[PDB]
Amino acid sequence: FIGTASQSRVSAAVTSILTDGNAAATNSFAVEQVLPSSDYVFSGVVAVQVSYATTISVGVGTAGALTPVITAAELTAPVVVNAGTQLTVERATADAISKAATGSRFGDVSGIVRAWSAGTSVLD
Amino acid sequence: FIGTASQSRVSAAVTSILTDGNAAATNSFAVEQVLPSSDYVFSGVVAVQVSYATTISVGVGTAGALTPVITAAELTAPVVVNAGTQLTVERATADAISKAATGSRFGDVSGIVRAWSAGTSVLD
Amino acid sequence: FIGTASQSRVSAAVTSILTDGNAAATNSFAVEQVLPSSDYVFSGVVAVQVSYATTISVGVGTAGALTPVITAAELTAPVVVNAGTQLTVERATADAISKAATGSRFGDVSGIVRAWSAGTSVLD
Amino acid sequence: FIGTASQSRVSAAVTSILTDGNAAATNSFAVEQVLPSSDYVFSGVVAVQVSYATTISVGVGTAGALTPVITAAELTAPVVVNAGTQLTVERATADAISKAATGSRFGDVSGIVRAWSAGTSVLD
Amino acid sequence: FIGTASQSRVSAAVTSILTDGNAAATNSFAVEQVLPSSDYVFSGVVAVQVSYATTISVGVGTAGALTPVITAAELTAPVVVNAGTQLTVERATADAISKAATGSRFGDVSGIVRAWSAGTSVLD
Amino acid sequence: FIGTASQSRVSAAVTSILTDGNAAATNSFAVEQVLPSSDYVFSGVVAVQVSYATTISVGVGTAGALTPVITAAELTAPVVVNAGTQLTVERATADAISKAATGSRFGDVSGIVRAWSAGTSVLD
Amino acid sequence: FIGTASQSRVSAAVTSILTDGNAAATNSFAVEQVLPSSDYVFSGVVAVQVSYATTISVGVGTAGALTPVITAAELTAPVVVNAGTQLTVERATADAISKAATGSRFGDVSGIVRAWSAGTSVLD
Amino acid sequence: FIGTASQSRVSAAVTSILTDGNAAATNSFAVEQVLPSSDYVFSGVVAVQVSYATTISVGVGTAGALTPVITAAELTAPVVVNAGTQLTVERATADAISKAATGSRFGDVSGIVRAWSAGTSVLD
Amino acid sequence: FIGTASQSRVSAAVTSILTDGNAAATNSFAVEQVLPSSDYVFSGVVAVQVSYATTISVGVGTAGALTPVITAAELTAPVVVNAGTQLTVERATADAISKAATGSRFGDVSGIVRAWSAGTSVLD
Amino acid sequence: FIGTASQSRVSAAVTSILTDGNAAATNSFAVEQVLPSSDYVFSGVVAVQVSYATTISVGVGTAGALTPVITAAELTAPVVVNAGTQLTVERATADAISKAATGSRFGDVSGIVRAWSAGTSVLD
Amino acid sequence: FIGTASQSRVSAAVTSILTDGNAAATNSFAVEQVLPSSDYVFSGVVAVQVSYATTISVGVGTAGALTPVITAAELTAPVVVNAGTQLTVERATADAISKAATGSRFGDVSGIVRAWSAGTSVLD
Amino acid sequence: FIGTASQSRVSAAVTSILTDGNAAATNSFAVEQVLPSSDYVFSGVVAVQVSYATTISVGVGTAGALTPVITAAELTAPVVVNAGTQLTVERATADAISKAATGSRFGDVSGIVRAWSAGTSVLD
Repeated sequence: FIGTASQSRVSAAVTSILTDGNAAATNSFAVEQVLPSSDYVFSGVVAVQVSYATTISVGVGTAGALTPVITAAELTAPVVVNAGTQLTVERATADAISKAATGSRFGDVSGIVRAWSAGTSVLD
Repeated sequence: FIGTASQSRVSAAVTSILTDGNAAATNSFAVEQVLPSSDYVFSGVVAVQVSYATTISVGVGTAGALTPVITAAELTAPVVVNAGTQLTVERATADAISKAATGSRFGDVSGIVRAWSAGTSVLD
Repeated sequence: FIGTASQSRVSAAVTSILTDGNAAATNSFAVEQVLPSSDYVFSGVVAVQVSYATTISVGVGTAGALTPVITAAELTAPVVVNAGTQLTVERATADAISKAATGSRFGDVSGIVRAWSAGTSVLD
Repeated sequence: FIGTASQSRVSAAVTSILTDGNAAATNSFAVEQVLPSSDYVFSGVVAVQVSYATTISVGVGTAGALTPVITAAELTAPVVVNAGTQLTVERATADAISKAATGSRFGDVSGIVRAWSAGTSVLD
Repeated sequence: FIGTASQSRVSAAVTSILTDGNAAATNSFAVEQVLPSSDYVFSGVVAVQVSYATTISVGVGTAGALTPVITAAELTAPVVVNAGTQLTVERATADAISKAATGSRFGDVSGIVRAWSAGTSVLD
Repeated sequence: FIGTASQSRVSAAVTSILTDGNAAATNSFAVEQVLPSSDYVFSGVVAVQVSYATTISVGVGTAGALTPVITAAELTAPVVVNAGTQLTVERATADAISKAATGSRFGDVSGIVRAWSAGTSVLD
Repeated sequence: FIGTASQSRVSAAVTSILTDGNAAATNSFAVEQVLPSSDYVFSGVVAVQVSYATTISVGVGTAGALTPVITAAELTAPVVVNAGTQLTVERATADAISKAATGSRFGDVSGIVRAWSAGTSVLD
Repeated sequence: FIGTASQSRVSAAVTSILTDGNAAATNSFAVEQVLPSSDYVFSGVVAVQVSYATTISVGVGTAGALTPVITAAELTAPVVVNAGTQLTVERATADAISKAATGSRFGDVSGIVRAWSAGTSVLD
Repeated sequence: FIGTASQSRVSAAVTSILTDGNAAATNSFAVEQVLPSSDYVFSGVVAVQVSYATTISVGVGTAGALTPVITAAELTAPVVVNAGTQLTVERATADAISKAATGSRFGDVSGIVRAWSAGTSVLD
Repeated sequence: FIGTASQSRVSAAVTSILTDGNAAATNSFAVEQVLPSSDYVFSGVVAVQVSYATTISVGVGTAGALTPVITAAELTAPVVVNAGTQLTVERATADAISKAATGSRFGDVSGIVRAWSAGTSVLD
Repeated sequence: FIGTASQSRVSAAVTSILTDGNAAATNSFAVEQVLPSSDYVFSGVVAVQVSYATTISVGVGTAGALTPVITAAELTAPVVVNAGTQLTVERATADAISKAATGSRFGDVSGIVRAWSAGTSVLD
Repeated sequence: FIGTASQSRVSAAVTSILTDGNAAATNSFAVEQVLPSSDYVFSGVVAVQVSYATTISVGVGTAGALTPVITAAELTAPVVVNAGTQLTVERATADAISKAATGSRFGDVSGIVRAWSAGTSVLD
C-alpha cells in the first residue's frame, strides 16, 4: 500500500484473530495492483478468497494445539480498455497528427511536431 | 486507504467481533478502488458481500471450538463514462484543435499548439 | 474516511452491539464515495441497508450460540451533472475560446491561449 | 465526520441504547454529505429515518432474546443552486470577460486574461 | 459538530433517558448545517422535531418490554441571501471592476486586475 | 457548542429531570447559531420553547409508566444588519476605493489596489 | 458558556430543584449572546423570564404526580453602538485615510496604505 | 463565570434554600456582563432583583405542596465611557497621527505608520 | 515495497502469529513485481501460496517445542501485452514515421525526426 | 531494496521469530534482481525457498539450546525477452534506419542520423 | 548496496539473532554484484549459503559460552549474454556501419560516422 | 563502498556481535573490487571467509576475558573477459577501421578517422 498518487488501483486486506482461550492465531493478507491509467481501468467485480489449513500445530508433535494459517490467497481485478472521451490537448494534437498522416501530408505532421516540441514554425 | 487526493474513489470496510464467552473471533475486510476521474466516475449501487466458513477450529482436532472466518469477499462499484459539461481551458482548447483538424486546417492546429506549449506566434 | 479536502463526497456508517448476557456480537459497516466535483454532485436520497445472517455460531457445532453477522451491505448515492452558474475566470475564458472557435476565428483562440499560458501577445 | 473546512455540508447522527435488564442493544447511524459550495447549497428540510428489525436473536435459535438492529437508514438534504450576489474580484473579472466575449472583442478578453495570469500588458 | 471556524452554521441536539425501573431507553439526535457565509445566512425560526416508535421490544417476542426509539428526525434552518453593506477591499475592488465593465472600459478592468494580481502597472 | 472564537453567536440549553419515585425522565435540548459578524448581529429577544409529549410509555403496552419526552423544540434569534461606525483601515481603504470609482478615476483605484496588495507605486 | 476571550458578552442561568417528598423536579436554563465588540456593546437592563407548565405528569395517566417543567424561556440583552473615544493606532490611521479621501487626495491614501501594508514609500 | 482575564466585568449570584420540613425548594440565578475595557467601564450602582411565583405545585393537582420558583430576574450594570489619562505608547502614537492628519501633513502620518508597522524610514 | 511511482506493479504480503501459550511463531512473506508499463500490464488472477514446515524445533533436540516456519513461497502475476488505444503525441509521431518508412519516403522520416529532435526544418 | 525507479524488478523477503520461552531465534532473507527493461522482463512464477539448520547451539557445547538458522536461500525469477509493440519515436526511427540499410541506401541512413543527432539536413 | 541506477544487479542479505537467555549472537552477510547491462544479464537461480562455526567462545577459555559466527559465505548469480531485439537508434546505426563495412564501402562508413559525430555531410 | 556509477563491481560485508553477558566483541569486514567494464566482468562464485583468533584478552594479563577478533579475511571474485555482442557505434567504427587496415587501405582508415574526430572529408 504505497501508491498514493496512482489513478487506477485496487487495494484489499483480510484480517482475523481466532482464539479458544488456550490457543490463538492471527492471520492477514494484503494485496495491491496498479495499471497505466491512460490505457486500462478496473471495472467489474473485485473478489478475494483465502485458504486456511488445519494441518499445522504448535506444541508437542501431533499432540500440539491446532492453529489455522493462510496458505493460499487470490484476487480478481477485472481489467478493461480505457474508453473515455473527455478532451485533452495532447489527445487532440495526436489525433490531428494521425489525420495528417493518413493523407500522406507529412509536412503538416512535421509542422505540428515542430510547434509541439519547441514552439517554432517553418520560417522561424 | 491511502489515496486522500483521489477524485473518483470507493472505500468500504466490514468488521465483526463474535464471542460466546469461551471462544472469540475477530474478522475484517477492507477494499478500495480508484479511477482516472477525467474519464470515468462511480454511479450506481455500491455493494459488499462476505462469506463466513464454519469449518475452522482452534483446539484439539475436530473437538476444538468453532471460530468463523472470512474466506471470500467481493465488491460492486459501477463505472460510468464521465459526461460533465463544465468548461475548462484545456477542454475548450482541445475542442478548438479538433474543429480545426476536421477541416484540414493544420496551420491553425499548429498555431494553437505553438501558443499552448510556448506562448509564441508565427512571426515570433 | 480519508478525504478531508474533497468537495463532493458521501460518508456513512452503521454500528451495533447486541448481547443477551451470555453471547455478544459487534458489527460495523463504513463506506465512502467521491466524485470529481466540477462535473458531478450528490443530489437525492442517501440510503444504506445491511443484511444480518442467523446461520453462524460460536461454540460446539450446531449447538453453539447464535451470533448475527453482516454478510451484505449496500449504498445509494445519487449522481447528478453539475449545473451551477457562478462565474470563475477559467470558465469564462473557456467559454470565450469556444465562442471564437465556433466562428473559425482560430487566431483569437491562439491569442487567448497565448495570454493564458504565458501572458504574452502577438507582437511580443 | 472529517471535513472541518467544508463550506456546504450536512451532518447527522442517531444513537440508541435499549435494555430490559437481561438483554441490551446499541445502535448508531452517522452520515455526511458535502457539495461544491460555489455551485450549490443546502436549503430545505433535513430529514433522517431509520428502520429497526425484530427478526434477529442472540442465543439459542428461535428461543434467543430479541435484539433490535438497524437494517435501513436514509437522509434528505435538499440541494439548491447558489444565487448570492456579494462581489468577489474573481466573479467580477469573469463577468467582464463574458461581456467582452459577447461583443466578439477577443482582444479585450486576451488583455484581461494577460493581466490576470501574469500581470502584464500588450506593450510589455 | 466539527466546524469550529465556520461563520454561518446551525447546531442542535436532543437527548433523553426514559426508565420505569425495569426497562430503560436512551436516545439522541445530533445535526449540523453549514453555508458559504459570504452568500447566505441563517435568519428565522430554527426548529427540531423527532418521532418515537412504540413498536420495538427487547425480550421475548411480543411479550418483551416496550422501549421507545427515534425513527424519524427533522430540522428547519431558514436560508437567506447575505445583504450586509460593511465594506471590504475585495468587495469595493470588484464593484469598481463592474463599473468599468459596464462602460466597456476594459482597459481599466485590465489595469485594476493587473494591480490586484501582481501589483504592477501599464508601463512597468 | 464548539465555536469559541465566534464574534456573533447565540447559545442556549434547556434540561430537566422529572421523577415520581418509580419512574424517571431526563430531557435536554441544546442549540447554537452563528453569523458572519461583519455583516449581521443578534439584537432582540432570544426565545426558546419545547414541547413535551404524554403519549410515550416504558413497560407493558398501554399499561406502562408515562415518561414525558421532548418531540419539538424551537429558537428565536433576531438578525440585524451591522451598522457600527468605528473605523478600521480596511473599511476606510474600501471607502476610498468606492469614492474614486464613483468619479471614474480608475487610475486612483488601481493605485490604491497596488499599494494594498503589494505596497508598490506607479513608477516602482 | 464557551467564550472566555470574548469582549462583549452576556451570560445567565436559572436553576431550580422542587420536591414534596414523593416527587421531584429539576430544571435549568442557560443562555449566552456575543457581539462584535468594536461595533456594539451591551448597555441596559438584562432580563430573564421562564415559564413553568403544570400539565405534565410522571406515573399512571392523569393520576400521575405533577412535575413542573420549563417550556419557554427568554432573554433581554440591550445592544448599543460602540462610542468610545480612546485612541488606537488603527483607528487614527483609518481616520487619516478618510480625511485624505474626502479631499480627493488619493495619492496620500495610497501612501498611507503602502506604509501600513508593507512599510514602504514612493521612492522605495 | 468563565472570563478570568476580562478587565471590565460584573458578576453576581443569588441562591436560596427554603423548607418547612415536608417540602423544599432550591433556587439560583447567575449572570455576567463583559465590556471592551478600552472603551467602556462599569461605574454606578449594581442591582439585582428576582421574582418568586406562588403558583407552582408538586403533588396532586391544586392539592400539591407550594414550592416557590424564580420566573423573572434582572440586572443593572451602569456603563460609562472610559476617560483615564494614563499614557500608553499606542495612545500617544495615535494622538501624534491625529495631530499630523489635522494639518494635512500626510507624509508625517505615513512616516509614523511606517515606523510603527515595520520599523522603517523614508530612505530605508 | 519501494516503488511508489511505478505504473504496473503487484504487491502482496502474508503474515501470521501462532501460539499455544508456551511456544510462539511469527512468519511473514512479502513480494513485489514491476513491469515496463508501456509494454506489458498485469491482467488475471493474482495468487500466493506458502509452505509451512513441521520439522523445526526450539529447545532440547527432538524434545523441543514445534515452531512452524515458512520454507517456500510463490506468486502468480499474469503478464499481458499492453493494447490500449488512447493517443499520445509520441505514439502518433512514431506511427507517422512508420507510415513514411513503409513507402521508402525517408526524406519525410528525416523531416519528422528533425522537427522532433530540434524543432527545425529543411531550409532552416 | 534500493532501486525505486527501476522498471523491471523482483523483490522478496522472508522473516521469522521462533521461541519456546527459554530460547529464541530471529531469521530474515532479503533479495532483489534487476533487468534492463527494454530488453527483458519478468514473466512466470516467482519462488523462494530457505533451508533451516538444526545443528547450531547457543550455550554449553552440545548441551546448549537449539536455535535454528538459515544457511541456504534461493530465488526463481523467470526472464523473458521484451516483445511489446507500443510505439516510441526512437524505435520507429531505428526501424526506418534498418529498412534503409537493408536496401544499401546509406545516404538515407546518413540523412536520418544527421536529423537525429543535430537536426540538420544535406544542404544545411 | 549503493547502486540505485544500475540496470543489471543482484542484491541479497542474510541476518540472524540467536539467544538462549544468557548468551547471544548477531550475524549478517550482505553482498552485491553489478554487470554492464548492454552486454550481460542475470538469468537463473540466485543462491546464497553461509557457514556457522561452533569453535568460538566468549568468556573464560574453553569454559566460555558458545557463540556461533559466520566464517564463510557465498553467492551464485548466473550471467548470460544479452539477446534482446528491441531497437535503439545507436544499435541500428552500428548495424548499418557494419553492413557497409562488410562490402568494403568505407565511404559510406565515413559518411555515417560524419553524420553521427557532427551532423555534417560530404559537401558541407 | 563509494562507487555508485561503476558497471562491474562486487561488494560484500560480514558483521557480528557476540556476548556472554559480561564480555562483548563486535567485528566487521567490508571489501570492494572494481573492473574496467568494457574489458572484464564478474562471473562465477563470490566467496568470503574470515578468521577469528582466540588469543586476545581484555583485562588482567592471561586472566582477562576472551574476546574474539578478525585477523584474516579474503575474497573470491572471478574475472572473465567481456564477450557481449550488442552493437555500439564506437565498436562498429573500430571494426571498420580494423577491416580497412587489414587490407593496407590506410586512406580509408584516415578517412574514417577524419570523419570521427572532426566530421570532415577529403575535399573539405
